[PDB]
Amino acid sequence: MEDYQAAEETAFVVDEVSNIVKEAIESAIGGNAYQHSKVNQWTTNVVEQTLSQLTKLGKPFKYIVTCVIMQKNGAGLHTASSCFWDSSTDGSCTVRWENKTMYCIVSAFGLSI
Amino acid sequence: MEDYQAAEETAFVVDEVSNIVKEAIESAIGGNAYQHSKVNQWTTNVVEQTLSQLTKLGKPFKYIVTCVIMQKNGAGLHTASSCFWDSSTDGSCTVRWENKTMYCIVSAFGLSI
Amino acid sequence: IDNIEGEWGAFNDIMRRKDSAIQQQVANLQMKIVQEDRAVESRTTDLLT
Repeated sequence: MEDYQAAEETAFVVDEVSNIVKEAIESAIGGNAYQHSKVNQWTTNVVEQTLSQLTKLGKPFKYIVTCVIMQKNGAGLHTASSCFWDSSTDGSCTVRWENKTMYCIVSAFGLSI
Repeated sequence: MEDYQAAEETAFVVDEVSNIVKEAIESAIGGNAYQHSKVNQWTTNVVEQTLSQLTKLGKPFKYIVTCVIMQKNGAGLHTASSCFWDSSTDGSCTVRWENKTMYCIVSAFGLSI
Repeated sequence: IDNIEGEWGAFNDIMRRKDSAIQQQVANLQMKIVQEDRAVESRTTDLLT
């Protein structure tokens, strides 16, 4: 019973990071509209809250958190990420998000030591 | 005196990675206008050319390349990237590029094992 | 329809991140399928005896 959650606490559990991403996004942005003066606070707060609760998982990883936040003005949103890791240990989380006024992509990573 | 050359052979120089990002952007994009069906292969070829030229260095790194390519429509753009690494060996590179029609942001990362 | 389209897009976004959390948790609960499977097998053999 103990080694299975020990295997959960050691490998890159991919989308509990996505729970940390949605808690970071729903803490930072909320249901607010696009005003550009708060976008730097929103990107910094999503990235700092995602680096806050990935460090409290206790997992030996190097974490990279990127976040793109986009105004809905008819401009359409494309990102990409291919990387170079060891495939059995590491992985990638990428969550898209939007509302009436804003777009959001947060891509999050974990790289083993 | 061999320890300084051994430290230089595994350091993350930001300028070489930025020149690899410049050559990958000017190899895949050029100066051609925004065609959204081509934005997928532009992001694919910039990430694959940056991952190709970064893995020709022979340095003991794990590399992450994320790319953002975006039409100039009067819409607003913030990208943020704080990470979690060993600060003595690892580093990052984030490059802003633009032409007449489009904004191209490439964030390139290198994390020692 | 601002509210219904916001609740429905929130239902689609939160439904897709729970689909991704399912796609993570099939591994963890697949070894819990293994755990509860030989638990039911061991308790099956014990209660048959």
